[PDB]
Amino acid sequence: GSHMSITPPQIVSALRGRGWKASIVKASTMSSELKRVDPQGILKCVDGRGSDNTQFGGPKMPGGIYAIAHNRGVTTLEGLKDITREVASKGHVPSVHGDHSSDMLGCGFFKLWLTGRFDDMGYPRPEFDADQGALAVRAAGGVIEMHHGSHEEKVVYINLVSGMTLEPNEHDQRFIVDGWAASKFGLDVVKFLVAAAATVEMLGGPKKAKIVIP
Ligand SMILES: [Zn+2]
Repeated sequence: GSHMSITPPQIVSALRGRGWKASIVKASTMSSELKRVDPQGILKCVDGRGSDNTQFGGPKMPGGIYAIAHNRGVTTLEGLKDITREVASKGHVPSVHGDHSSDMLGCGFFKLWLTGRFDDMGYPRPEFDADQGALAVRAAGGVIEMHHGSHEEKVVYINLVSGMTLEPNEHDQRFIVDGWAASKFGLDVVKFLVAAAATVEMLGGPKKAKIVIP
């Protein structure tokens, strides 16, 4: 794994510097919501909408496992399958998702990645489309989740409490980003967080974040 080379205060700084409203929240005040990660839960997208998921308690990352492929510059189906098997071996059920309105293009993160919206940040675009990616994840043993309804996120949670997560609430929506999970998968954490912040921004999400720490 890789370590957390950026402090919560710096994260807050960075965000406010991109025009965000941000602050640090102590895990003890969210005691009732922070859930110990359940290994049978799918590692899924930050998306705040309801879905047909029945595998709760997994880590939250942009586009599900796509965040990992994205951060590492992995752009092929074979590489994506390797990541799917890697995730499953490291304690989480790998997933990606789509929705009813746009099918497999229903994951805003992937659509941004596929459409070159990360070009400016120097990211190699995927070399496959949303349909091919979803099917490759499934074929490699992962899950394809399906959301519904519209995006109504009121805030962004950047959870830095390792081994814990927050769950979606379709009636009082929020984006959830498990930053510690990036360390677990040895990702460039700073890059992972900037990418997550950018995703909210480009999707016109709320630029209000709460950084959760022990
Ligand atoms: Zn998504």
